[PDB]
Amino acid sequence: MGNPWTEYMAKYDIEEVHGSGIRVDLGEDAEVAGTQYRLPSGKCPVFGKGIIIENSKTTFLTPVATGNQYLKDGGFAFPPTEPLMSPMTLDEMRHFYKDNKYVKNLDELTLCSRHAGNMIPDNDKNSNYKYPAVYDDKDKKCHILYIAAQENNGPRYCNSMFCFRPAKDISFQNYVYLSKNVVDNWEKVCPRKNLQNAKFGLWVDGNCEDIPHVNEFPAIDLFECNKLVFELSASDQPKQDRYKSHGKGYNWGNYNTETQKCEIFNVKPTCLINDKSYIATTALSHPIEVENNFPSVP
Amino acid sequence: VFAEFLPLFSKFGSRMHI
Amino acid sequence: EFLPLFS
Repeated sequence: MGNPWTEYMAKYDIEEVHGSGIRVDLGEDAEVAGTQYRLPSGKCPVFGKGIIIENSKTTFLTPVATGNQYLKDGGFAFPPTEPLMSPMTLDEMRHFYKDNKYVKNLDELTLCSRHAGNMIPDNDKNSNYKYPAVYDDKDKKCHILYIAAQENNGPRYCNSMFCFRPAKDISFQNYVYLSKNVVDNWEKVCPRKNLQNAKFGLWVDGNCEDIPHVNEFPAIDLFECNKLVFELSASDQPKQDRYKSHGKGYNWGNYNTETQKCEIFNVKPTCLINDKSYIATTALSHPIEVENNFPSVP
Repeated sequence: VFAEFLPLFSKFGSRMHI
Repeated sequence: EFLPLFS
């Protein structure tokens, strides 16, 4: 028979809806004054993602250090400008874009992405380079990230360039990592909340079958399972169309709350199985928020 | 040619006015 | 170092 889950499961086809790396998103190239740079290009927001700077006095949302201290000290965020472009609260962005009907009423995540995307590096009128952003969903503030790099942790170097890695840390729970490509309609086409009493499956001959091969990792709670899925997810950087994942990777997990097992897999799921012991998560999903009821499929 | 890190620039533009 | 914005 025909699959009734099609429309519902569309947001879980990560390769199609996001289409780039999750752990490290560097799915496009852009130019600044003749030089090419790799930059984020995922279409979905990444809930709970931040950057851990190894052996640092501050967090990544601290502005970049200046002059020769750039990339040694400070954080990743845009330095103070005249007028101040970053950080910008939700209210300040809506006021700043008040003359633009296409931007002023965008949802907060899309607005933060468009605001970051308005900054031209070096005022190079030919540049297509668009800074990513971090939205703090608790304080309702948009932080433009000056640094688009997400991982620098080779055993080699890790006074000199700082070492860092992407992560879903408990302190990043209200942060949302945004590429320049974050879609207007993310709420309808992208994952956010984890699915309580649901297990991802594969639709075969009129029935939702279990994922036939999973990679089992132990996890004390849902947050730790989401951290694990994130760590193993699509990455546009080899861990420490060149290295472009295009959204391919271990982006899905079925968390068994009873056996404390995070069952990680790398193919798109095509249906849901109602199972009281499970929570269905993705690398993109919020690390804590759950959708309380199993969906009613017509 | 590609570079790993973007230089810290002194000035910036705005696309906001289309 | 303070950065200005231009149109």
